[PDB]
Amino acid sequence: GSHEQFRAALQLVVDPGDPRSYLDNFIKIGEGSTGIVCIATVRSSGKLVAVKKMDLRKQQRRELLFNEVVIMRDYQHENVVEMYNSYLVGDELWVVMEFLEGGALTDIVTHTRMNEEQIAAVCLAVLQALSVLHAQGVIHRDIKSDSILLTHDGRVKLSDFGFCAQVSKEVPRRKSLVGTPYWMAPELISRLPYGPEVDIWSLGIMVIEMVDGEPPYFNEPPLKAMKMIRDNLPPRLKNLHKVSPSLKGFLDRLLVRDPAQRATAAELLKHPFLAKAGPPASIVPLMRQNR
Ligand SMILES: CCNc1nc2ccc(C#CC(C)(C)O)cc2n1-c1ncnc(N)n1
Repeated sequence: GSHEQFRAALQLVVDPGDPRSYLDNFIKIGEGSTGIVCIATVRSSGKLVAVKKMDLRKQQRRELLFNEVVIMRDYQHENVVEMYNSYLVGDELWVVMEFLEGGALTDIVTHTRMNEEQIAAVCLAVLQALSVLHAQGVIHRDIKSDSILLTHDGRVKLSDFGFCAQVSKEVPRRKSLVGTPYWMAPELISRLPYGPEVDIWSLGIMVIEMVDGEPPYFNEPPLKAMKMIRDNLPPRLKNLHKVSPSLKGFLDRLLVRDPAQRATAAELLKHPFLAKAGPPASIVPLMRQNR
């Protein structure tokens, strides 16, 4: 009944029907937290959408599938990927969403060197999303360059809420070992009760990606890296001398070991470093087709 129960539960939240009957010409474009992502054409209108597809039978933790469709149900923000609908297709949960044509930030940080104007623009956008998400008690729990998608004109959206979690008065903190190792907050690796603060640390690591091209310890096996994150001082930038005093001071508010001292998203929105933030157009030349 285990499988049948998850199906029936999903059936009670997803939209009715088989979306395959309304979509043409599927093209696989990626792989996320809990399933693959494809784009396709909405036949009636000619518009392109993306679809995340999560097989119930290939999950380590099936209850994660509730995250996008329960926690993130009809969530709307200029810096969050817009989801349209969800469906149950055989054993797969499908989430139909807008197509972000600029791809992911990962492709940018692995192939180019962002300037601080571009870095600030990305941070500002993510912090705006996080302040609102955190205000509602949602923790993303997998902030990294992979989770950042871009429009053609350089606007930035937070993506892949497959691992997100809800806190509340009754569940003030989460405890589960969730994330991507190199980006994990120290308190989360130490298996202490944690909150929204973990997203702030992870953003700090994403800043290190934007500067160094990869998170710290990236060439170590993941378990060793987590041990190193857990036990050592905050990671240093390899290219510290290429970073302005403003960027450093900003980053120093993020990579704080003690989560109680770590700046919050709302606090960070006031940081002087973000005044440097360029417009959406500044990001454009970094994209693959433009470089
Ligand atoms: C870089 C490949 N594209 C891609 N990978 C994804 C993984 C997870 C989610 C995701 C997710 C949710 C928001 C359902 O949690 C979305 C992904 N996308 C992508 N690419 C272009 N447009 C769109 N919309 N998505």
